[PDB]
Amino acid sequence: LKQQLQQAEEALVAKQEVIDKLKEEAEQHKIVMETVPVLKAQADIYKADFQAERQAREKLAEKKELLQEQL
Amino acid sequence: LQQAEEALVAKQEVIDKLKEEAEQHKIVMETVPVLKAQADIYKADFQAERQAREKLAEKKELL
Repeated sequence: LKQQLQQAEEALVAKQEVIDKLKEEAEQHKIVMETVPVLKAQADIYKADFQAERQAREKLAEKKELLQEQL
Repeated sequence: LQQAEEALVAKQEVIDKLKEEAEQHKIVMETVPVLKAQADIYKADFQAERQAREKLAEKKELL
């Protein structure tokens, strides 16, 4: 008469291993979707730093290509 | 068997919660690597210009 509280007890602890499998394996999935907002801010400032360098060479290509016209 | 058969029906819920809620968290993570390749190319495009904007500020002394 003990083939159920002996059957379920091994399955009730075999499930605590999957609510544990997915428990911590979910705090993993968190730390990642938390690098997306920052990973965008990085792309943004670099895109921005870059455009400042794009235009900071198109203003130093006018006052330089010119001096090779008057020498 | 009545506090257990109430957990192989109860803990089959939280494993379905953390089942779906996890397929969700998988879609974002898909993009993360592309989001890195963007940061990388911009960091690099910027570094290209950062340096080119310098080698071109090298010929301001001569002219």
